[PDB]
Amino acid sequence: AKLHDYYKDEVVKKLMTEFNYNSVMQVPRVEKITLNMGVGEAIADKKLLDNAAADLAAISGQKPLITKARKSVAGFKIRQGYPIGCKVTLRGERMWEFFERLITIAVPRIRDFRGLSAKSFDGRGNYSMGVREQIIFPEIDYDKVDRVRGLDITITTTAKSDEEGRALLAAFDFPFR
Amino acid sequence: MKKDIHPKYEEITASCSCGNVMKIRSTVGHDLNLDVCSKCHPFFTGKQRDVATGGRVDRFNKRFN
Amino acid sequence: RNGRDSEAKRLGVKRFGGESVLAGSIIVRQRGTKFHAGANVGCGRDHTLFAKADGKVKFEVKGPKNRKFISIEAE
Amino acid sequence: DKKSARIRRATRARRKLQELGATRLVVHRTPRHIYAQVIAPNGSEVLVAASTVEKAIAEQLKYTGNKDAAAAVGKAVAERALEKGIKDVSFDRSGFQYHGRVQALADAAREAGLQF
Amino acid sequence: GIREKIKLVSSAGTGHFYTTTKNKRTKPEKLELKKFDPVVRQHVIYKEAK
Amino acid sequence: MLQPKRTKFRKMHKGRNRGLAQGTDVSFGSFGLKAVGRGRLTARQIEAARRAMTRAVKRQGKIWIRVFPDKPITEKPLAVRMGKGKGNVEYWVALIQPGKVLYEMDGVPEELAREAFKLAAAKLPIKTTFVTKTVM
RNA sequence: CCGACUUACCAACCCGAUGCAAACUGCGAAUACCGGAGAAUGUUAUCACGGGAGACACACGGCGGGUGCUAACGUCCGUC
RNA sequence: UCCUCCUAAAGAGUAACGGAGGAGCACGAAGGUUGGCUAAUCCUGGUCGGACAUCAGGAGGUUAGUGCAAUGGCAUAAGCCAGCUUGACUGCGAGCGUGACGGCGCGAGCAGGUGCGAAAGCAGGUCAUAGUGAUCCGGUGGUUCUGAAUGGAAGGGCCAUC
RNA sequence: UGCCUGGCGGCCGUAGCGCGGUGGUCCCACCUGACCCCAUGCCGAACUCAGAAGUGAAACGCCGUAGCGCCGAUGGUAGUGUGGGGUCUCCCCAUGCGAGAGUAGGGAACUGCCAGGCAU
RNA sequence: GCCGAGGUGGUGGAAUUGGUAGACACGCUACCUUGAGGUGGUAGUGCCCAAUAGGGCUUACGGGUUCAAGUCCCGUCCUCGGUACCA
RNA sequence: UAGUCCGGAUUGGAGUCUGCAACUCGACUCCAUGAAGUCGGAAUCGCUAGUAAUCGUGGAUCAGAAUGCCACGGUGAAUAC
Repeated sequence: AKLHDYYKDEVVKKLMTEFNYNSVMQVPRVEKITLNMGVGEAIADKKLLDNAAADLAAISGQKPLITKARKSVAGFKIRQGYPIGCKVTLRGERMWEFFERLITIAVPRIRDFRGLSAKSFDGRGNYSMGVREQIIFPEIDYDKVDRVRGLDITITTTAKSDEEGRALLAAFDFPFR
Repeated sequence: MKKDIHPKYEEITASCSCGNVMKIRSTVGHDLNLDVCSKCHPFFTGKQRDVATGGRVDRFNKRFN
Repeated sequence: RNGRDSEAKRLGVKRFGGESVLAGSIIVRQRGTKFHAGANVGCGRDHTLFAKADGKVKFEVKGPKNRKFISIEAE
Repeated sequence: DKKSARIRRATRARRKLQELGATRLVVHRTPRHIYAQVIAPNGSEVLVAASTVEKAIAEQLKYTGNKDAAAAVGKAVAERALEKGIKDVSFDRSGFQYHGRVQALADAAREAGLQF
Repeated sequence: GIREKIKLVSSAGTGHFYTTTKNKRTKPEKLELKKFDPVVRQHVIYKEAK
Repeated sequence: MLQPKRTKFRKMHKGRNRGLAQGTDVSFGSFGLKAVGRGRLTARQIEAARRAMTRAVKRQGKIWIRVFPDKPITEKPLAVRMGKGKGNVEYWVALIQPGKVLYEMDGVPEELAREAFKLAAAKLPIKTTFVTKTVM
């Protein structure tokens, strides 16, 4: 909605003026945004993962997919095909509105916020931040709360470098201490 | 999207207590009244204010003449 | 502690290049597919290759993996 | 990748169709055109070919890449193949899913007189 | 070993049955298994029996 | 004594020792002790020759052993009859063909190299020679 | 709590150069085997069916091996 | 007793109280079809979460996986996932392979009746090779096939099976 | 007749990677949106539909590079069938066959059927 | 030499059905009782990281299998019981 | 009726006074913090009436430095077969 049209004017025009792009297709596009909740303590009871799924469904607009374990590990008492994590991959306009609520509303509420350090890019412009407790989104009632139950949001941009993706996310006024 | 399994996701009007109004498609079920905004936050404005980190010869002189 | 061995199960190429077969004759008994089926050759459930037509047997290398194929020319 | 993943779905059915020796009706679909070829029992030479890149088909339809153009291509390749005479043809979807446009091409080939 | 021998008996024109094996501790469920009957020459519903 | 850490099987066949050796060039060092005759060296003889050689040069220079045993050899105990299985692996040998450079040294004068290779060749069962590396 | 300073301590993975393998193989013979065509030679030397058997303790020598001690006029196989 | 590898000498086969490992099963889905997908292991980034759970990207290309030992195979996947299903069907079977034999195995096609698929097609169990015992004697079910003067029946036979 | 581009092949690395440059009138790809067909074990990412504003970025194609991968002689060597010899648990001779590795070198393919646009 | 059984805290020892072990009885340590010892009674009691919640290391050794080994498999050391005969 | 407006240890900051001097090592005040603790194992002690229990005040020592010691009052039981 808002951040899409603000992108389509200002971000493409500024990454045009300060990065040498003969074509507009070279400008990095934030493509998808996934919220992952690596619950993990549902080796004992899966009531907890069942609550965490509805917590993610309240945060985003999509019903989250439950992720079963890939290989069996006896270090953490997990079994093959045990549902141990939860995820949402949200792309398109719903991702744009989640990006609205993340920047304009959510990141002021991280409760002694000092600015997300920009060195969390992995090598090709994809960002990853970790939200430590779930109540930073105002969709949670906070009269109901049970556990802290954080998550991590990773943003996939089509940038190839860290500086191009950093300038892309900084063009949408990321905090960036 | 898969039709009925998703939660409702409606256009609401959030009421930013810094003075601002924002139409937002969300899930809260009412008109949410948030406290601080992306505007007028101390980190966003520049009022983060990390303290001096060493004012000992300042402190000695504001104590004693 | 040793001393056990199974009976040898007579695998191998039964009909070689240029041989005249009738349809239904067994050309190659094998475990995997060392040889793959080609024209007029069928692959059995234990990967036996058999003549689906009567002609002469032909061995080729084919495809991008340089694999062995068995064809039959209807003579 | 999108081009590369499709040739596997082709490669399965093409192999058994050339094993049988059947005349393969190959379809090809792009986001704005659609192609059809009637390829010989050996699989090297074609017999006929009809597409929206032909002029005389494109002179009579609005968009060259939707269902009605696919149906006109199907009836064109069916009438040309029946002027030649290829009576038993076997359709191959060439790695494309059936329902969208190659259903329309396949059906307009069938009800123009091609038995498969 | 743990598979018990059971038979599966025809419903229509029972002059015929097949015989199979079934594990009791995993599957206590019934077979119905629409197999061919040579007596009535059709595909009939068959049923689990001892 | 040299033996493989973690070999794949414990025992193996006798085999034969036909053919000529592959390691004919002296590559690592300047001088080499090369095999003239066929046979096999146990790890005990290899270490006896190595101790005699590095004692002869007074721990200067560099010594390379170029053969490793990797072949288990069994014995049957005395007053034990024929049969009842293969015998227990006792010691490891390396098979030696004619022309195999068994040892190399570099960083010594030539006469001390030759005399140390003589004093080391006295412990080995096979007939040996002194060779020098050659360019190309 | 950082973290600096080192070392005749060892060092995976990779690189460059050596070897080794019955149960390793991205290579690969000679012979042998299967089939077809031809000439010469051979007392049909070939196959099928019927009558009668004997034999089923083998030995050494060469070549390829297992075992043993690359011992045995040893033992166990393949082939002549 | 059976299976896999080596011995085994590049067709097959080939001994030893020679060298090594397994089997005496499982599964109505782990069988059939249709549609789709593609690993291991490291590196980086990220709430608890840390060598190793979940996420995202990169490298690598089958070093993975196969219900179970080893070998041969497998990308068109024989590997992984989902829809619908019972062909894990009856009578045969040209032709071969392998055994002294008893036996064991592969099989295109034909008749009947189905399942999946839009259709070409595929399916008469499973990636293949182990998971197994002859005959006699009896048990059960069906079929007038016989049935000791005759009509039944008993008892045999045949077919399925223990 | 020559360039391109697409589909089906032939062939299966002299044909694959790396590095560099180049193309958008067409063709193709990225692209745009999802009333409706259909789809997601969440998600128009994919699959699918309705399309044409931009771009050739990525992909794909073409061209140039030997840095690899790959091919690969002639000699020689190993091994070996047959017949002889020894100092015979290994070799030699007469004769027939003759590798693998390496070397000089070659090498970024070639081509058939059809369809479309271009200059002829 | 051959077969069968064992090796686990300081000790005796139960876990020998792969699902993160030492459970019980001694001994030891601390407190109480006592003028003081013993007995008795309460609480600890396999080794190192923090003062903790917890994690690392642990079944004679070494290795394999699997997601996971005290558990099944192999090799080696030590210790038991039985055999080592006919000439 | 919660580890809570109970608890008030700990620690960061700013002070005041005595004293040559408050770092080792004083007392107090303010602001902030808000630990264990939810009536206590085996055991064991004091008390017979203005007593036990509880509440405050004062003095000696002393420049400063009592939760101790010595004194003073307020309220004030239960139980003695």
